[PDB]
Amino acid sequence: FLNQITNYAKEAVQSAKYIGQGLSVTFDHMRRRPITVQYPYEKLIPS
Amino acid sequence: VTQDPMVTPIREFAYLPAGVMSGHDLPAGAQRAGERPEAIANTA
Amino acid sequence: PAILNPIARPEVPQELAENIILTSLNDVYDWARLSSLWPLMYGTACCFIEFAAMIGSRFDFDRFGLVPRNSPRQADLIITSGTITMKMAPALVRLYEQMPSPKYVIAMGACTITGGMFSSDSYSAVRGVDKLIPVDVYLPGCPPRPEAIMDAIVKLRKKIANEHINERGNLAQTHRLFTAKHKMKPVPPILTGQYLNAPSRQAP
Amino acid sequence: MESGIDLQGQFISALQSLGLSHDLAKLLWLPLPMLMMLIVATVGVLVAVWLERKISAAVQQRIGPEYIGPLGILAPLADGLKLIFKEDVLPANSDRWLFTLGPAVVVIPVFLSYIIVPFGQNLLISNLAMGVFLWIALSSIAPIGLLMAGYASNNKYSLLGGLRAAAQSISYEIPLALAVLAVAMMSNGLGTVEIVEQQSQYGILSWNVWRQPIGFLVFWIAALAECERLPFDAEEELVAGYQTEYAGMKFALFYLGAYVNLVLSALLVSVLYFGGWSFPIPLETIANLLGVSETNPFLQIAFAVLGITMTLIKAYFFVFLAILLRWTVPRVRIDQLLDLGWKFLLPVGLVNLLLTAGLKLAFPVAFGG
Amino acid sequence: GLLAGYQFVKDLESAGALALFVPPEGGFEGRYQRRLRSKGYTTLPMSAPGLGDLAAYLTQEHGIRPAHTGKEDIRVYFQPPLVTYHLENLPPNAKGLVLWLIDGKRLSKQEFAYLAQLTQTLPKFKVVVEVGGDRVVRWEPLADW
Amino acid sequence: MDLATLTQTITFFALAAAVIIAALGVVLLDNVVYSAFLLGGVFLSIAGLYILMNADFVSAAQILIYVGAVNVLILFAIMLVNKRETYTPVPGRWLRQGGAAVVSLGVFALLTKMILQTPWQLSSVPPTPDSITTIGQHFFSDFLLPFELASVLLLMALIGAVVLARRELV
Amino acid sequence: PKIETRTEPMVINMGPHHPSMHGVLRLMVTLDGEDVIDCEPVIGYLHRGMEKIAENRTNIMFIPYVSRWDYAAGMFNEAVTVNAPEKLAGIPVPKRASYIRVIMLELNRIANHLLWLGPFLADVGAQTPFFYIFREREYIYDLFEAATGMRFINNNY
Amino acid sequence: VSTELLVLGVYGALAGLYLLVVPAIVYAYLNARWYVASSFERAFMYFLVTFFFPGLLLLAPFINFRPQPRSLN
Amino acid sequence: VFVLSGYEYFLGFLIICSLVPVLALAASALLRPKSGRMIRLTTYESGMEPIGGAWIQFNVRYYMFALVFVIFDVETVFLYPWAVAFHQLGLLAFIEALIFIAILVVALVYAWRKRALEWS
Amino acid sequence: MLLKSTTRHVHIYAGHVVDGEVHPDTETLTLNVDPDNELEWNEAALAKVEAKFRELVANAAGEDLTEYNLRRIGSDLEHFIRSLLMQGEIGYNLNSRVRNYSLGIPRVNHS
Ligand code: SF4
Repeated sequence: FLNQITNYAKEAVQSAKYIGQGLSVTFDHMRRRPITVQYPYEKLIPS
Repeated sequence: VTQDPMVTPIREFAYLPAGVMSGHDLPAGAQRAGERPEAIANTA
Repeated sequence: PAILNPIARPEVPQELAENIILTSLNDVYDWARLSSLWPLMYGTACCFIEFAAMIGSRFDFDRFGLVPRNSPRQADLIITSGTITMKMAPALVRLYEQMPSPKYVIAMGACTITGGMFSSDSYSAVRGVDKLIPVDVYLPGCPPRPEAIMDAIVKLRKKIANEHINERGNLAQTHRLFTAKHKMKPVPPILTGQYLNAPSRQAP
Repeated sequence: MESGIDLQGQFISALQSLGLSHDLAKLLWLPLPMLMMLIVATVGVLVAVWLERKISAAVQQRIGPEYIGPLGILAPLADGLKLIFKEDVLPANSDRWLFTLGPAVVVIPVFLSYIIVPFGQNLLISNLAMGVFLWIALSSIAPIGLLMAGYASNNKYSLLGGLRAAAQSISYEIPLALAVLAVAMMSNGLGTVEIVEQQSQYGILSWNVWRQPIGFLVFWIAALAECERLPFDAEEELVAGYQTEYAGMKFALFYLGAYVNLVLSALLVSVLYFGGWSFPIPLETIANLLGVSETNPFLQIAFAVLGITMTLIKAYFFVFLAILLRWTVPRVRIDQLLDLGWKFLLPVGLVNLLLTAGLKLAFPVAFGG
Repeated sequence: GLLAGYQFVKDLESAGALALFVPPEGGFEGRYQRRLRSKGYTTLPMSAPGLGDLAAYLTQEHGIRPAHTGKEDIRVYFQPPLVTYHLENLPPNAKGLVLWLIDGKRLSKQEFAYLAQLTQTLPKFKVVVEVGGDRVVRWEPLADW
Repeated sequence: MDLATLTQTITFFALAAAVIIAALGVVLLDNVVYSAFLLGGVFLSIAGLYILMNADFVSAAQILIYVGAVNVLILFAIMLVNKRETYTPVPGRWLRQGGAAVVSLGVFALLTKMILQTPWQLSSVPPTPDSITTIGQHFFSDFLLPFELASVLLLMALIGAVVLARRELV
Repeated sequence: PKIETRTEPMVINMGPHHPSMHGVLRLMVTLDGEDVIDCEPVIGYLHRGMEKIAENRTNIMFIPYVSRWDYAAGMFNEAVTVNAPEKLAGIPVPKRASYIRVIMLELNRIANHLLWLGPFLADVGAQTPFFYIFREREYIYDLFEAATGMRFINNNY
Repeated sequence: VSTELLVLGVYGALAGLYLLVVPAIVYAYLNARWYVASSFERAFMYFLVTFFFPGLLLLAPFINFRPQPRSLN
Repeated sequence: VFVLSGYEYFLGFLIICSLVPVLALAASALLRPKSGRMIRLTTYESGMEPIGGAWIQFNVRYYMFALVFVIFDVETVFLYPWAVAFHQLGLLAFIEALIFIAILVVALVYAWRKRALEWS
Repeated sequence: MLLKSTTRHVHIYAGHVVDGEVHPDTETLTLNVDPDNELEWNEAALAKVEAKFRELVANAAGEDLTEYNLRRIGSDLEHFIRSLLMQGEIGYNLNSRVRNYSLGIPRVNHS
């Protein structure tokens, strides 16, 4: 009865693919321009 | 804030024109959203 | 007396550091404590959310050097970000006393400068955090916007760069220790931790 | 040198030219590679703190610790120096011997394990025939400084945090040992020079990550739970974390020991499962294509710098992968990480050891000798 | 990184009132305040926009009139003149008193001229008004403005 | 004793003094956590002693098991039974302690007599530096039956120590 | 090191210094092995007395006070504090004022759920979009700053 | 010229490159393209900070990466 | 006769790596505030007094995890000389080590099935 | 549970200090006049504050040992310390690191 061994490896490889996908999409966050309003040289105008 | 010669001043969100979310990519002082009440009086 | 709350004349105290090597090491010491400045993750009220708006991405907290700490033992700074009540005041003095000695306080918002809008008709609000703690920089604004908080941090850095390394000794406590015997009756601990297991929730 | 380049031999020969003994010249040579490796570990902890505060900022669309140097380069150094300046606290009935020794016991063997790491062939402190096994044995001393730092504080939630960190830190010693055991099978030894030398034959095809695809994963996940990182570490577990009573240089010892363990574990992923210093093309192939001998001193210098760059490329890549995976993965609580240590990484390490023994017995030319 | 000597105290003793130009990111000019304090001076770091009518606040008595929060009366508090009270409550062999104003911006030219003339008239009193801005810490005398 | 044998003798006497001092601290200390940490000190100095007499795998095994696993288990159980017991001294403490001291000193005097009296058959051939390869050849040779019986010993020890240290709330 | 090890249930404090965005409350829980047996929440570390302050404040000068109860959606507090003398005196509101009120209150509901959502994902273990939630909350802040003058709380709107 | 002296000369040249020259080139590359860089280029320049880090630490108190004063015109 | 090669650096690097926290703490203790005529000595307890008795609960999970660590740590140290001396040993030593590994795999199944690998 | 009243310039700490630890005692309570040195504290006014504190803790006999009564004793001692500072018997420190005048600015007596 190997119904819980293959399910175990399936859960492991689904978590591995989830970690690989989340690692690919957190690597697409570094390419975005930072939204930091750099205060002493970029004082944001009040309304 | 706009008259200090060490600051690049940034309009926050409600003064960025009509499609802009962050005021960092602003090219040269583009205005708030669009027309003002001295325009529809000339339009209609 | 002709001066009501007078200042006092010092004992002519001067370090007179004519050395340029120890002056540069003092510069390194002040720059190192200046550019690290790890604050305590301390909240308690409205102002903390603006403090949290510094830790986010739009205004950057880290780009002056300061990362928030959970324990006060690793905390270099405390930004008192909200109203200090009569219940919160001994807890605040305790978590200030649990910090290492080169520590700095910023009275953030009107609730810690003077107890701003609770300075009139409140019975349980400490009117100013300087009734409890020695304060370095005061920060107005009821919700001071995060540019004002990292302006208070800039003025705190200007304060830190002045500190002399031979002047360590102002970091003392200077015990007085007057002990008196008293005749008050001890009461039991009213708040123990028994809420649902107390034998009054089960039946009227 | 003329015949080659041997700074040990040239130093001992030029120090015997003053009128010293031979053993005294060897004794005066002795602190120099150790001082060089401590310099490498110190620049490694500064690089690790800088990369941690800059890649975490670049993920969250922020700018890192600016205004401390040109970039944030002097940001770790000030974070070192400030912790030298802060006072002691001694939490209210603390042991005052075990309290100061806890950080020392938890960071001394991690520093001592830098004998094992090579930056090139004989570019290390010692070969040490039981190399990676001694690294595992020395890394097993960490949940004694953890329990020492937990006990010697008079408060709870740090004793609880100390027992929690010690139960985490022993749950991943055995999958680490099994994943190193597979490489020690494939390398016929435990010295890291011999471990890299069995991979620096065909450049990139003889690397151990292609022959241990799951052993590399077991070692990487188990080494990311020995360094107290990622999911295996925003309210704390209970209220406190075994170092909430450490203030100045002792918290600095904890803080630098974590990143020194991270840099050492990344270096050992680079050494064990990748080439420790090997270019993806074998170096003697380029030496015979150039026609110049592999013993003349300028090719010696060029190949040594190239091996140092390859070591630092792979160590940087795994430090980068740890700083990415700190913000990639969800933070798991203590029971899920202990189930990952005992119920997942230990059976995968055991079945990896069994299948690599079957592969070495069946196909011995591909897996060692 | 810019090992600064004690030239700053010499420019302070020369000009009497110098305008500082500090980088706006924080504490890179307080090394000069500590150099100035190490030579025997007493620095009095206070914020300039909180002062009003520096002829009255610095050397005159001025009624403060603190905040009654709807409870007390007007209750005028007569603060002593800051420069002369901090100069008389000083050691007699000290080098002098220095007013370290940390916001030289949002002040007028008239107050700058008054601060320079005030440092010129009474003997041991120097101001280091921080008008801010510049990329490095650089100072001018308060002569033209 | 130029520099190498001098360093070996200095290291041997330093580690021997460390074993003796830390083992006395394991016995003769009131705080049991100090004994539980000085036990790891004993094991580390004994591993250095094994390094001195050409046993590097056995020294690494000594660090990995005794420091890494046995001392950690002892510290865990010490924190588990950590209380504030009084330990009132019994009036017959002489009959235990003086008898124990004279028995230990008698066994030490007897063992020192037979150690300094026996003509040990010292070898002149240098030992092998490759210890772990000969130990691995020994495990599937002469020492194969203890190697297989140690697995059954470990399985039984795990079974019994899971059974006896359990709660059976049914 | 006077921490003994008993067999009775312990007590975890979780006191008023919360090292996250959890407010100021004590959470003295017992939790014998892991099961939380009892839980006494201690309340009142921010009790400043708005109910006694209100009896000495005109409604035009209590509107700056009412942002400080639910200080993530501040105008919701004004949405009752204005509506309480509105329905005694029977003062009608315009339709445009009512729609502006609906827009401000629904933006405040979005901002309140965002400030709940940040710490909730940080406590559940996600902890990646904590820094990405404050960006849209800053968008709502800059929307409130144009109309009301201030950000999320101190509106006299 | 002696070949030992030329080996020490290329050692001194490599030390002057690793500590002074290419860290200055890396600093001149980082006030340059940093936002125009991709994710892989950001990883490459973070490697350039990682590898030449003692030279960046030596050159750190002498570079002035502050924004220039504005024109107001 | 001491024939081990590479341990003349191990003793010196142990000495210097033991001195680097000692030198770090001594350089900290030289330049530091010597201060505090009142209570440095307070426990944290999340901002206030020690609440709820100075004890933790007896939980045998700390024993069980260290116990299974002892068992499989002994397993791995037996498996190390089998692993490094594998190229000099045939299929029979692989079968004998397979018997060893299989008995301790049954030990792991026992430690898993009985609730000994649990929460902490 | 340690009973205390910690504000600025007084710390009550119902209990006795041993080495750097205050152990919670029932029938005593300590006093830590100015633990941060905003004031100068010559020995005459220090003895005055000590005598006022002993009078205050004698007049507080028979009440509970709650933190409310300790805070009342500390607040009355705070008002006495501020009255001594206002009379001119106590000066501000001026060697401190903060200098924020937590008990009022200096001011002349009448005008
Ligand atoms: S000052 Fe205003 S925003 Fe800050 S805590 Fe007080 S009431 Fe809230």
